[PDB]
Amino acid sequence: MEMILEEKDASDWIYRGEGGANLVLAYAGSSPLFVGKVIRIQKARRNDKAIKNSNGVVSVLTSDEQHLWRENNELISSPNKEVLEQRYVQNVIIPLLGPKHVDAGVRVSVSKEFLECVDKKVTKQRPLARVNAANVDTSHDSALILNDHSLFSQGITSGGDCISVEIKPKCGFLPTSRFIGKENMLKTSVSRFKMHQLLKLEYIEISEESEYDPLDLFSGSKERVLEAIKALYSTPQNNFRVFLNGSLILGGSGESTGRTSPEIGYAFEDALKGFIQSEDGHRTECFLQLVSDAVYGSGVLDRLLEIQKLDKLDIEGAIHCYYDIINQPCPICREGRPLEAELSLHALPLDESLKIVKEYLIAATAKDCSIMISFQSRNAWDSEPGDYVSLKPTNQTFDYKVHFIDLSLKPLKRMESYYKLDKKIISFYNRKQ
Amino acid sequence: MEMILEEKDASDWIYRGEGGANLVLAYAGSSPLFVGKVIRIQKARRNDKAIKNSNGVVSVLTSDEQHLWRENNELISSPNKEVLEQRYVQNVIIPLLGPKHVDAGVRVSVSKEFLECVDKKVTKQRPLARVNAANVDTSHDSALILNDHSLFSQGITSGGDCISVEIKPKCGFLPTSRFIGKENMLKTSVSRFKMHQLLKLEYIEISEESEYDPLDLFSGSKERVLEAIKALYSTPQNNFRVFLNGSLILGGSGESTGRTSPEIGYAFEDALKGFIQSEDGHRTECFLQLVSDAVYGSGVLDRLLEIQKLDKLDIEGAIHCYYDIINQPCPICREGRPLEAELSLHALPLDESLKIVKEYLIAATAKDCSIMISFQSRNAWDSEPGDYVSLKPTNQTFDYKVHFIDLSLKPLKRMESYYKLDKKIISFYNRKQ
Ligand SMILES: Nc1ncnc2c1ncn2[C@@H]1O[C@H](COP(=O)(O)OP(=O)(O)NP(=O)(O)O)[C@@H](O)[C@H]1O
Ligand SMILES: Nc1ncnc2c1ncn2[C@@H]1O[C@H](COP(=O)(O)OP(=O)(O)NP(=O)(O)O)[C@@H](O)[C@H]1O
Ligand SMILES: [Zn+2]
Ligand SMILES: [Zn+2]
Repeated sequence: MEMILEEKDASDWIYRGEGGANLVLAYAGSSPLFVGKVIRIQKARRNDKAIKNSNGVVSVLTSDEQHLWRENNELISSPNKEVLEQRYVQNVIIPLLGPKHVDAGVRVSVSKEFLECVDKKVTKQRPLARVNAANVDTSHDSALILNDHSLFSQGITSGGDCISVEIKPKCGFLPTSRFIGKENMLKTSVSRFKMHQLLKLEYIEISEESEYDPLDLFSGSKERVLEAIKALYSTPQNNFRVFLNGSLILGGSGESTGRTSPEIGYAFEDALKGFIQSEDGHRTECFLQLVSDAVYGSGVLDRLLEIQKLDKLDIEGAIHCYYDIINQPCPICREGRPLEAELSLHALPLDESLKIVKEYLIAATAKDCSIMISFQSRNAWDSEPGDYVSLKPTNQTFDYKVHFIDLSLKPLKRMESYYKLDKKIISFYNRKQ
Repeated sequence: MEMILEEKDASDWIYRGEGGANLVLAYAGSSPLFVGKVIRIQKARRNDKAIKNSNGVVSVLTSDEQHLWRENNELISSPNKEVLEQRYVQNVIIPLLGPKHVDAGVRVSVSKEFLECVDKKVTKQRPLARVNAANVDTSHDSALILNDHSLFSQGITSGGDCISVEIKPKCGFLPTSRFIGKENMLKTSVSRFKMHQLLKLEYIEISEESEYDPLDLFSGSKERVLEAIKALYSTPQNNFRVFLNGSLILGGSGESTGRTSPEIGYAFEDALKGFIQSEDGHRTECFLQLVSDAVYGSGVLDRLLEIQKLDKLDIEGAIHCYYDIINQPCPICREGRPLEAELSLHALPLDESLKIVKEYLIAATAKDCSIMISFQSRNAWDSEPGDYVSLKPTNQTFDYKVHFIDLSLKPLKRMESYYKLDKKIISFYNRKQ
C-alpha cells in the first residue's frame, strides 16, 4: 500500500528543469503529501555507449561494475536504475557527506500512461532550446520524489519570498605531479575548469571565459569565496542559478547563458525586493555577501572537496587501473614509453586497483554535483533561529539550508571518455601556450 | 493510468496453488475488472544456481542468454523477470502454439506492502505440507493477471458447475539414436517419464509407479488417449488434477498424491453430480470419456508435441553445443572417447549451435508445461455451440476451452542440470535391467 501516479495525476506537476539524465517537475497540486516536493524522472538515452553492455543491452550494472561495487551487496542487487541510484546515495554517498545535506528521496510507482502524459507535457513546457532533447523513459515503472530544495519550507512564510541559489562548483583542487607526464605538467598549476573554459571558448560553446575559479570557492578563505560568488553572478553559464519561490530569476539557459547585462542585472535587483531589505540598487551586493557567508559558514564545501580528493591518481594514473580491472591489455602503456609510476600501478594487487577506480568514480560524483542553498528571511518578531546568516548592513537574519543534488553513480566505462576528454583539454591548453 | 494493488486489495485474493517459481491466487472480490481472474506472483529463490550470474547476482538475463536470444530484441531488453516471461510467451511461444490457447496475461503494478500482505496470507492459507516453501518475492513491483482457466466463463452459468481438468503431460516422444551412446540405447525405446518413475520409486518420492504413459497421450490414437486419461485418474501424482468451480476435487498434493482409493473415487463421483447427467456410480466413466474426447478432438497435443520435438539432438547431443556457446572447453568430450557425431557438433558454425540450444530450451518449455481444459455443460434449451463434445451416453453437450499454462523461459545454465539428471536416470535405469 501506498500509491501510483496515473495519467490523471500528470496535471498536478509542472516542468522545473532537466540535465543529461533526468527531467524534474515541481508539484502544483493541492495534496499535502506532495506540496513542496519535486519528481525526478529518468530520460531515455540511446547514443550513450558507457551504459550499454557487450550485447548493447542497457543493464542496471555490468558484470564488471557488479564486481567493482561488490562491497555493498544491496547496491549491486538493485533491480532497476531508480533503486540503484537511490541505494548509491543512501549507502555510498550519505556516509561521506552526511544525512543533513543529502536527501535520497522516496521511490514512487508510476504508470506508463502517467509517463507518456508527462512526455507530452514537458514537450509543451520546455524552453524551445530543449525541445529535441531526450524525453522521459516510458519503460521505467518508478520515479523519485524529493523535497524541493528551491524552497526552505513547503509553503510561503510571512518573513519574505524564498530565494534559493544553485551552484555547480566543479573540481576544487589540483592533482599532484605523481602520475602526470612531463608534457602535461600545467595540470598541477592550472585548474581543469580554467583549461576547459579555453576549449569551450575555441569551440564557441560560451560567449566568453567565465570569471569563476573553483579554487577560490574551495579556498577556505572568506574573501576568495566572495570573489567566486561575484564571478558566478557575472558569468553564470551553467554554474550559477537563482530561484524566487522556485522560479528562475538568474541563470538557467545552459552554459550558453548570457553574461549578466545591465538589463538582466536590473531585473534581478528588483526580484530581490522584500527579500533583502535594502534600498533600490543595493540589494544585489547584500545578496552576494549573504550567499558567500552561507557557503563559507556551512563548511559544506570542505566535506565535498575531501570526496573530490578521492581522485588520488588523476585520470592519467587511474586509467591504468581501469584496464587491469576490465582485464584488458592497457593501450595507454602502448602509446609510448610508460612511466615507472604507471608500471607500479599495474603491479598493484587487484584489490587495490579495484579500490582506486571505485574511489575515482565516487570523486567524479563529487566533482559533478550541485549544491542548492535555500534562504528564508526571519521577521524581527520571530524567536532566535538551525543555521543562519546575520547581515549587519540590513540587520536581517536569514535561516538557510544546504542540499547536495545530482549525486549520480558514474558508469565504469566512462573512465575511457574521461581519459579522452582530459587528453584533449591538456593537448589544447598546451598548444595555446 | 491504470492501477496498483495495495495492502487493502490483499483481502480480495485467495490462495489457489503454486509451483517452483510462482504463487497463484484467485480473485474473490467484487470488481468486474477481476472476477474470474487469477494473479501470478513470483517466489523469491536463492539456492538456484542457474539464475545467478558469475557475480552471484540474479539478473534478468545473463550476457550469454542475451546473446542466445538476440533475435527478439524486445525479449532481451526486458527490464525485469515479469516483462521477460510475458514477452517470451507473446513473442516466442504464441507464434508456435497460437493465440487461441495461450494467454500471456496483463502486468499489474503491486506495492511492497501488497506483496508482504500476500506473503502472510499464503502462509495462513497454504496446505501444511507447503508452509516452508519459498514465498513471494517482495522486491518485485509487478505481477501477472491471467484469466482463471479453471473457469469457462467469469461466473456460473445455469447449465451446471464448471469442471476444469489440468494435465502435466510431460514429453511425448522418444529421441533417435543419432547422438546417443551405445550404453544408453534404452533411451530410444523407453520414455523419459517411465525411466524417471523408476528413480522416483527407488527414492520413495512416489508410493507407486504411475500407470500414465505420455506416449499414449500423444499417440494420435483415441483409444490410447482414453487409456492415458484413465491412468492419470488412477495415479494422479502431480500430472492430473480436477477443479469444481476452481476448487480441487481430485489430485493436487504434489507427486506424493495418493493413488485414487475407493474413498477418493467415491467423493469424486459425487462431485460430478449435476455436471454429468448420469446415475450414481456412472459419472466417472462418462467424465473420463469426455476429457478424452476433448483432448483428442482439440488436436492441441499435436502442436505441443511438435515444439517438444525442437529437442533435435537429445540433451546428450545438445550439451556439446552448450559448451561451444558459453565458450568453454567441453568436459563431456573429456569423459572418454568422443563420438564422431559429437565432434561434428563442435564443428558446427556458431550460428547453428546457438539455434540448436535455443530450440532445446523452447522444447523444454513445451515438455514442462500444463494444459487446463475447462468445461461448461449446455442446457438442452441453448442454441448450437466454438469447440464442444457431445456425450451420447448422457445426450449432453459440453463447450470446452483448452489453455496452456506454465510456459516459462528456461535459464541457459540449466543445460548443465538437465545433462546431470539425464545421466543419473539412464545410469539408474540401465543397472535396474
Ligand atoms: N531536489 C530538488 N529540488 C529542487 N530542484 C531540483 C532538485 N533536483 C534537481 N532540481 C533541479 O532540476 C535540475 C536538473 O536536475 P539534475 O539532478 O541536475 O538532473 P540530471 O540530469 O540528473 N543532472 P546531469 O546529468 O549532471 O545533467 C537541477 O539543475 C535543479 O535546478
Ligand atoms: N491461468 C490460470 N488459471 C487457473 N489456474 C492457474 C493458472 N495458472 C496457474 N494456475 C494454477 O496454479 C498452479 C501453479 O501455477 P504454475 O504456473 O504451474 O506455477 P509455476 O511455479 O510458475 N510452475 P513450475 O515452475 O513448473 O512448478 C497450477 O498448477 C494451476 O493449478
Ligand atoms: Zn597502463
Ligand atoms: Zn563435447
